[PDB]
Amino acid sequence: IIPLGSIENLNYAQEEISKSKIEGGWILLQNIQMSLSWVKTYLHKHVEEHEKFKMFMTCHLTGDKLPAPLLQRTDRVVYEDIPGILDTVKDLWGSQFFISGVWSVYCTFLLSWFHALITARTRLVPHGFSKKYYFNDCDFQFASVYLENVLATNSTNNIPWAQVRDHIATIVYGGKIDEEKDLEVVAKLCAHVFCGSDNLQIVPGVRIPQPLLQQSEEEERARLTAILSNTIEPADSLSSWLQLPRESILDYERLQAKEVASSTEQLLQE
Amino acid sequence: SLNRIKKFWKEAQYEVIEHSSGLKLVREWDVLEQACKEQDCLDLESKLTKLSEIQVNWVEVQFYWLDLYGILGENLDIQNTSKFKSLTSEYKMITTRAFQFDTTLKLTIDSLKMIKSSLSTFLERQRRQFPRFYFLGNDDLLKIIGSGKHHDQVSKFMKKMFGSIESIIFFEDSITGVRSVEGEVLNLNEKIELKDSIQAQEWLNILDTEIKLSVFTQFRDCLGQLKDGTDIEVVVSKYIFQAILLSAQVMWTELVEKCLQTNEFSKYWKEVDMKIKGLLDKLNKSSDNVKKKIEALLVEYLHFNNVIGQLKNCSTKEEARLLWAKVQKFYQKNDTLDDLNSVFISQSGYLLQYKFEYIGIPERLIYTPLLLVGFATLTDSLHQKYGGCFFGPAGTGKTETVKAFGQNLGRVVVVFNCDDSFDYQVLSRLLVGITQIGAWGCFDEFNRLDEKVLSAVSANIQQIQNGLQVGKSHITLLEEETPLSPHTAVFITLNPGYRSELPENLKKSFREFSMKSPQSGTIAEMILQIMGFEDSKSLASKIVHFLELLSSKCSSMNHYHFGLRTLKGVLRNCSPLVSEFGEGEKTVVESLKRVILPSLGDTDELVFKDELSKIFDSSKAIVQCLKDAGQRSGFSMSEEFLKKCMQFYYMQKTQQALILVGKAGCGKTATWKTVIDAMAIFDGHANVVYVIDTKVLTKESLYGSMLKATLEWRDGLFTSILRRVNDDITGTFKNSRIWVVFDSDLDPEYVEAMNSVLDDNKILTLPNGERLPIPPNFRILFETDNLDHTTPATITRCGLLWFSTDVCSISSKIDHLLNKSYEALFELDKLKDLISDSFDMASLTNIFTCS
Ligand SMILES: Nc1ncnc2c1ncn2[C@@H]1O[C@H](COP(=O)(O)OP(=O)(O)OP(=O)(O)O)[C@@H](O)[C@H]1O
Ligand SMILES: Nc1ncnc2c1ncn2[C@@H]1O[C@H](COP(=O)(O)OP(=O)(O)O)[C@@H](O)[C@H]1O
Repeated sequence: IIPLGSIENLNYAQEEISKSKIEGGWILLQNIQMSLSWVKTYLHKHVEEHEKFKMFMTCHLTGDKLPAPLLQRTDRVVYEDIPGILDTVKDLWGSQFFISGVWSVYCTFLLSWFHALITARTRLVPHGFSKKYYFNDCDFQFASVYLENVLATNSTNNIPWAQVRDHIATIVYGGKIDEEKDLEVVAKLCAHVFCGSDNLQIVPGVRIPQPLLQQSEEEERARLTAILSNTIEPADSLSSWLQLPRESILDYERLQAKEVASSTEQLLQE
Repeated sequence: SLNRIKKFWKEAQYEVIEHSSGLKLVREWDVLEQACKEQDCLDLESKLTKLSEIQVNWVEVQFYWLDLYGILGENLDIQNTSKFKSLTSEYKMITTRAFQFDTTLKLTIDSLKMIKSSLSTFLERQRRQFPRFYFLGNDDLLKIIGSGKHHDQVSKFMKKMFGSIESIIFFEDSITGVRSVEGEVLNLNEKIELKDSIQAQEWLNILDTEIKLSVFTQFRDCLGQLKDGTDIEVVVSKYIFQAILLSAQVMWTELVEKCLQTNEFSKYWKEVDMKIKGLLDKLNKSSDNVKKKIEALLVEYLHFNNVIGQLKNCSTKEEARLLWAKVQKFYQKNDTLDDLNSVFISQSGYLLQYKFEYIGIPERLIYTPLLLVGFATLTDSLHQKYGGCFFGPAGTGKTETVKAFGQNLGRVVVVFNCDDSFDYQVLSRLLVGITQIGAWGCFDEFNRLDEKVLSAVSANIQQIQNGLQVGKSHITLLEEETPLSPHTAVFITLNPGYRSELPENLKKSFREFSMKSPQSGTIAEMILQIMGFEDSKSLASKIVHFLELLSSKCSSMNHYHFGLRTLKGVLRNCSPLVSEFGEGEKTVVESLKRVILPSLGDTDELVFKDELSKIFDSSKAIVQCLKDAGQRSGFSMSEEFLKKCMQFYYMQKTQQALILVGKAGCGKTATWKTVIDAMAIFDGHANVVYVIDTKVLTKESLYGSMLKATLEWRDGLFTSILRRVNDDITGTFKNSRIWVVFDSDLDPEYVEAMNSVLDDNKILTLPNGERLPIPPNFRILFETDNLDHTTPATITRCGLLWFSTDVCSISSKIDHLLNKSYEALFELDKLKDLISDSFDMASLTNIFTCS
């Protein structure tokens, strides 16, 4: 793995591809779109014969226009992942490690679930939101740092849930929102998730109890992983895990059918 | 061919075109290079290479010797021993060469390049011993070093060097203070003794260091006075505005915490109500600078009163904590003995340190909740060593919000209001300067950049943010190991889709935000409150609702603008009319009729009048003077023409950049001519009118062109008028009005150079570098036909007047032309009478409508 970017990143990429052209290797240039001018000069000068030389690209469909001749002297593949809310919760849980007691890790756990719910709602363009938003892990990092900084000041039992909820909905997760309805639905989801009641019900299946006043962090992490493994994913996850009506997902699927069938019927004319 | 080439090579000569001794120049380079371009063949190739090197010699020696004969050969403290001997050696050698050698001219290239590198690296010694020098260009900074004993050339360049200081006061060649934008003086804690043998770095460092310690000490003693119970009215006129603001904020924060540990607010609310009422009473009789001071203090105290009143109506303690944590708080450090960071600000549980940089006395943005949310998101981004961002519709308060944040935290944000005119060099220089100083560099309209400059500046800002995040002192930038103070930051503002979003690399390290709708209700309410009106809230709601319905129910014209900038202009223009019309609804109605009415059509005007009668309730000397002036000129006063003349007079009374639009034969030239004549008769000032057509004159003739080969500058007609009116040899322009008109269309290419004039800078931008001011007596006027090819930026920065229909009837035209022809010329009386009775309108209108 080797990201592009600054001049040091470009030199590292050049050295790594030189090493793989000398003796071999498997190289993935992650997010190569961010250095488009350097790509347009360097990759053109490179491609337009050592054995066991493999390297890959990483572009974005909704990004800058790649050079046409570069796309014709390679093999283009695309990949869509599963929208597994459980799977992305597991991935984000394993990406992090944990620091202030057990309230901090409980808040990070709740934040990971909130981020997964928002990212799951992102894909449904006509009902979940009003446009194609692009959330990522940097927003999660800022939210986690804000939560840690709040919990570092007032370590008492009366956690200001309203303040962190408003800061998440307006400033953290509401920065990229331009209109009002998306802000309203993000505020509603913040109220549902960050309530911090006696027993939280993010989905009708599993419930997350709050930590008590004597738990150590290791066995609390064990308990939260155990309540993570006990969850099940029902067949109606795309409408029951995100609080969406059944008629809404029916509308989404009939619009999908309408657009694919209209595309086919336009194909059959010529 | 070979004989001609040999003759041209052996016919080397020069011409005497330079000034004084100078250097004998040579011209017609293309023919010589074409003539220049196997032993004889390689000799000819070497001769062609020598000819190209001679062309390079001539170009570089012109470019160097212009500045050399300007400053280098007549000044010594810029080269202050090694530079002395190098300069005199190159001077004598190249003077001998010009008086009368391929290796000699190659060594001349080497010596000139070494001298250029030496002077540039001397400039970098200036910019490392004092990095505020790095805002300036090479020639300007050379002039700064050369004026080391005059001690008065830094006053005019002081605004460019720092950003908020206009002039320096003096006392027997010892510094006492500096002057702000609005005449406010910044006195020092102690004067500095200006020794005879000093260089700019040392006394400028003690100058800004004493500025920092001076505002520190003034804030300390103002805090002591406020803790002693001293009232604000006596301390407003005593100390500098910055110290007063910091002391007031610190006292308010400490007292509101001491009253927030319990649950009560009525005592401090009544105290601040009495304080603001007394402050307004003191405002109502003070002078101009004191009026601005009390204006800013009353803005901040209105913010304090708003925060306290919001906190009072909280139902629970947690609601109070939520609402208080989101408000920008000011704290103090009474433990650290250092005098640089005893004060810091906090917003939503974060920590940023104050800078002790003077802001002057600027206008303060009205504290609206949207501005507080913007401050919160910027301090959230700056807590994590990231950069803030802004994107949304145009004219929604982004650059002003950034400047407000810079003024609160106490640093002059260097606004890079960029367009197509700027190149890479100035942006890179100002970015590295912002890096080294620790002053925030904001970008305005980042989408306006061209593709390659946008990509490269994106790379530069990405590198500087990466260096900020990892916290390394040295970051590779502009092919140099530029140090980075850990207090610098970068800002950005966008308007996408009009181009693009942020690039992906910048999207990785930035936080987006949108402020599409400014809260105009609270801004208008508090601007009416500071303006002194009896009913601020009702008038503010009425004017905002009226403007909204006007924007909804008018024609979709490109020249219309009813956002927030126009409302701010309305409220900043009310007060001179308030001073004679009093305070009330009538004066704001008259202001609306004075600045928004003339830009409408006819159906738009009837809609405007109907709505003004709906929501709102509703000078003879100038009129009589105008009537007499027109009667002398031979015109006739129709009601529409007299009305439009009246709006034009009342519109030029305040603004100084008026444009006129209308069809052919509408009567705009007559309108401004008779208004100028009335002005000359009434005010007693002489009036002179200059007529320019901006299309038949090219840009190289309107402004002038630099010679790419002759190295000479020609003043254009507009520029020649500016120099001959600025010099004022005859002294007439002191007591006379100047009026230049632009009787042509509006070419965008011909107004991009005018953009400096149409802004409030009142300066001329030129490829040369010399700047001459625009006097308030200078009045630019326009005479156009249509607004199809004009940007919506220029229609807002300057006033617009619309001519809906013909100013006069037909018989007025017959009478005026009859009088003009008679002026060109008992028989006359009867001939005029028979001409008049032959001109029967009863049949004339019939034949005109039948023709
Ligand atoms: N009160 C009046 N009585 C008679 N003629 C008038 C009167 N006011 C204006 N005019 C006529 O207006 C003419 C000038 O009008 P206008 O301002 O449109 O001229 P212009 O500079 O040529 O305009 P444009 O360039 O837009 O065609 C004069 O020649 C004059 O005959
Ligand atoms: N307190 C305030 N809040 C919001 N906007 C304000 C405030 N005070 C003044 N303004 C207006 O906001 C405008 C700033 O617009 P700006 O963001 O610079 O637009 P653009 O970015 O398109 O140039 C100013 O012209 C000013 O009239």
